[PDB]
Amino acid sequence: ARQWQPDIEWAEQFSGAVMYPSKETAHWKPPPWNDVDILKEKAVTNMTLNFGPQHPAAHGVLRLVLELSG
Amino acid sequence: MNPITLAIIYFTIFLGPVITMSSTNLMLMWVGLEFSLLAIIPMLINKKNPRSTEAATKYFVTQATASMIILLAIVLNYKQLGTWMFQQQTNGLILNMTLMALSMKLGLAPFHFWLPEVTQGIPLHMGLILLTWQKIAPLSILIQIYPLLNSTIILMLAITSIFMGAWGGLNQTQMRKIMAYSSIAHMGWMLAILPYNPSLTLLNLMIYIILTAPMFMALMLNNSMTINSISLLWNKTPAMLTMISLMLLSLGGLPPLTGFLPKWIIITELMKNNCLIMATLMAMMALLNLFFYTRLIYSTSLTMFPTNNNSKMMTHQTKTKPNLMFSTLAIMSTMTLPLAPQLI
Amino acid sequence: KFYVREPVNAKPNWLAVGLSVGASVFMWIYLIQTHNEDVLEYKRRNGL
Amino acid sequence: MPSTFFNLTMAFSLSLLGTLMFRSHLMSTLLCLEGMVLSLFIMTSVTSLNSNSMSSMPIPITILVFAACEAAVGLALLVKVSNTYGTDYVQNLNLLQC
Amino acid sequence: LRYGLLAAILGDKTTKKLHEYSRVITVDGNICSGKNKLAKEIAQQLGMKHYPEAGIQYSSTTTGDGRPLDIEFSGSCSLEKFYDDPKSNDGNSYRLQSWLYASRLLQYADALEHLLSTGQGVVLERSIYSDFVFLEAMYNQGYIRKQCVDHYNEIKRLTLPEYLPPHAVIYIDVPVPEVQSRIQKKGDPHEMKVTSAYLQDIENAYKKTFLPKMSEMCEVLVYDSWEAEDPTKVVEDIEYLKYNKGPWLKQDDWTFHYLRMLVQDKTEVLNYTTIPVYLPEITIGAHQGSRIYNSFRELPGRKYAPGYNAEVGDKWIWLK
Amino acid sequence: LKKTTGLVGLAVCDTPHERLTILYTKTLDILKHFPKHAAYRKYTEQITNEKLDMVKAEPDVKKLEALLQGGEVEEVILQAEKELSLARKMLKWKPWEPLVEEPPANQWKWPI
Amino acid sequence: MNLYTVIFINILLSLTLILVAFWLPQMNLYSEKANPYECGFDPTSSARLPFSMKFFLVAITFLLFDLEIALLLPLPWAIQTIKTSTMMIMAFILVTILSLGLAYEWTQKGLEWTE
Repeated sequence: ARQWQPDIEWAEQFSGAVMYPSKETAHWKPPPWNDVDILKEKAVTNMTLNFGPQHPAAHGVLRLVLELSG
Repeated sequence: MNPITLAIIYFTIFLGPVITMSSTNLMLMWVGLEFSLLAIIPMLINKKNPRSTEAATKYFVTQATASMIILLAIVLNYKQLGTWMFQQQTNGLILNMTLMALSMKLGLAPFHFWLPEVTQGIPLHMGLILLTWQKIAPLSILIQIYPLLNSTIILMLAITSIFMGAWGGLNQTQMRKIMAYSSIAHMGWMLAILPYNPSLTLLNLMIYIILTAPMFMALMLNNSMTINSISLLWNKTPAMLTMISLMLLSLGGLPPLTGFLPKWIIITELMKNNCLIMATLMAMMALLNLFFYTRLIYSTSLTMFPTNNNSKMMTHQTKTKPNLMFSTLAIMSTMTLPLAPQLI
Repeated sequence: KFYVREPVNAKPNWLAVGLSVGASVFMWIYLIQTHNEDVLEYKRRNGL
Repeated sequence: MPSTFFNLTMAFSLSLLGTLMFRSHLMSTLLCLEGMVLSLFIMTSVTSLNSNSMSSMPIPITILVFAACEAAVGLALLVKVSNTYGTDYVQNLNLLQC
Repeated sequence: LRYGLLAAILGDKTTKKLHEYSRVITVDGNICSGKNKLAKEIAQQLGMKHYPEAGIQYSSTTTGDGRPLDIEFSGSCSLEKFYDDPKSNDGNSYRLQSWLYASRLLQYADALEHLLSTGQGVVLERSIYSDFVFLEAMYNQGYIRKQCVDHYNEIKRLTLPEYLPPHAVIYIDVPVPEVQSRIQKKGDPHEMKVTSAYLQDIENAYKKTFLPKMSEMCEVLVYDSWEAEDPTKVVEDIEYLKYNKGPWLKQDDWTFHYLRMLVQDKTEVLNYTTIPVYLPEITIGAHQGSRIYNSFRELPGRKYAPGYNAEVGDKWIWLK
Repeated sequence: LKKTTGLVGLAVCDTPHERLTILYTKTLDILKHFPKHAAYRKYTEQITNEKLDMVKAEPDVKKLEALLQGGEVEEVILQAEKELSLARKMLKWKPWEPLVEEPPANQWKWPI
Repeated sequence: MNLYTVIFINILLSLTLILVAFWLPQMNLYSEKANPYECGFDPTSSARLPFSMKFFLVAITFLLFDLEIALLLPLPWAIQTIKTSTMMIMAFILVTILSLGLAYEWTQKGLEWTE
């Protein structure tokens, strides 16, 4: 009674990362709309340096545990 | 980027291929190739996102390896013949190595897996530049040594490229990957004819560029980077639909459009040289391209996919992006078959 | 008067229209001149 | 001369094999690219010197110049890669599979 | 000369234009907190431009004739219907929220364009940075769905990061009973149906997510209603604010240029609002979409490009 | 205009009289919300009214600083802001209320 | 032969000193003596963790400047040319390009260190 036009079910065929799917690729996901990917935060670890007590610049009895980047 | 950096990098990108084409010395041609690689890398890594860095690293590794093998070919030729240009008596293995490495640079299958990822991980304008301009410098060198190339190896690369690109384009649902695989297929076609008549290779390269550039401009018009995204064209920008359809069909190769002339003339020459088996296989397998283009046409122009409410607001705004070159190149790439004799 | 925001193409770019029309007429004039000159040269070289 | 050139050819071939066969670290691959460059430089310089073709000895120095430029670009890419994925392991460089 | 790299090179440098009062100030608060009252006076005193809060018809008003358009063209969403029936099965709730977020995005782009072009600060009643409070209230009530929330969050993730945050954030704090009484006093029959639970969720969002997050990147100035009265006090506080701790400090000419280029092309601003995620509330459908689009392009002055509609009054088309 | 303030980190104020009037008037406004019997209200209002009167009287910055006896006008401004913030905190606390509890019998006895 | 001889003698002398040092003194080896040193208190992590470099940009710029020194070094022989105009012009161009590159990296806060 009216020209059939594509519906949500029809349009979701062309939504997967690959269209003709496979067992290998079933775990793939569509790429993000903008190229940015929500990546797990990188926990930036900074070196820990004693800097004493036995240090020429530590006045003899300081354990100034330093957290350094570079 | 600031104006100075833009000017310098774009000048280097323009210079590279110019140096390669205008240089006689093979090493200066290699210098042109190196210029192109180094200058393109930053433009690729402009967006500074993980995908951009991934693609840039892949491109750099692959291209650097290929360029080193090319330089080996040049150096061994120097040892053999005391000169800096391949001569008629250069060793077949040296020439085959040059052929391999230029194939890997260009993206021909089997040396093709790198290309689709690089095209997927980068913006559309850089996709255009990479899939068009960066192919000029490598093809020039081969055109300069077409008498010497091995038809067996070149036809293996051509047939494999056609088959792999045609098969690959079917599955992909990403526009950039689709363009990459179309590039691989058309590259198989360009290389198939190089041993026999290089002018047809140039013809096909120009047809491919005139067909591809406007497609990338059309995609950029709305950043439509997926089949679903392009499906909303009928609402976001309706007028462009006719060109998108006709240009896709032309790239497929349906006769009445320009995109036929490359395949037709290439088959003509190949059969003139008695390459019937290869020509028939290539012509057969160059139809899956038409299939996975017809699917895009179905999705965009011949049906109306479900649309989005917010597009109502888009309808209110005004847009100014379609340049004059889109119109000119689209018409020139779809309605120029009648003038074919002048092109060949 | 109607648009809340003045349209970008509100008025003709008279420099643009003049350049376009002048270039068009120049191309036509040069083309006809070259056609006549080339016909004359062809006849001269081929002895009419 | 001929044995030396054969040995240099084998050196370049081994470096290229190492380049094409990855092993977790990107900086190592860059180093293999360097090794190939060095072998080529030596081959070119040896050829020029043995031919007494002094007009060709600028070419090797240009080889070095452009190889250094490429290495610099590679190291910058490494900087970006580490600033993202925390290290330089190439396994994490697989986002574009889909 | 439309702003481009050439214009930037030959001049049109933003840092040159930025002055003392080239800032972005955004009022915030629960409904009927006096936001417009405070904002109009702030703008008039500090010499800045006032931006009325974005509504359903903001785009219709800003483009073309400027008269409000039929709801079919303007979003097919109704605040009146939202209040009369929150848990409607026609997706009115989330359609309203998404349309309003997109409108706020457009208004923010316009205000940023003005600020970067002429260096005149802008006063905004609410911002895309604060729009999520209403969505959180809706979800906390049984109005909208987790998938609608996911769609909204994804669109915000895609759009918000591109732009710069407001320079100063003013939150006019009014308690739930007080706002309820003010709503009763205003006496809009649909508005009166609002629930104190909904208002309380709005306040909880505003004080648990918004102000905490904003404090990292902008100067915050919390007030009560009695402080909000008398704009001169708020204006004075803003006048003597010392500005630091923000992304605005790392900008330069060639960052403002690219931000301005992004903002200047409105379609590029709204690009990600139309992502093809098929949410049943927002999926219009081909036939209705075509009907609406054809009618819109049949509306007077919307058939052709701005400067090209002759029925409207445009002239000299044959040389344009 | 002052070249600098001796104290490091304190920026010279271009509009000291207006800033001081703003701060003192605001604090006067805050103190109204306190109970009238609030000793804080009474004393702080006395102090603020005195300072505001001197601010209005003397226009010269140097002589106004001499009058205010706070040192640099920038420091005076800083102290005014501190007073405003403390007034808000006291409003929250309600210190005017009676003693919360009595000490144990001999908590403050010494020598023990 | 002479350069080889002198360098080999140097190598042998250094190695002999190392061997004397490692095989003469009385050795008492235990774990505390053999563990790393950090100012009296045991280490809190390995010394092989990443150690961010705040001068990476100038490192790569040092590569480039080393190659430009490479381009410059032939000058003592070049100056003997008969095309002095071209030689001098090209050297001036090269040095000017070096200077302009340095100026750009300076003005873009490149020689400064990340924090």
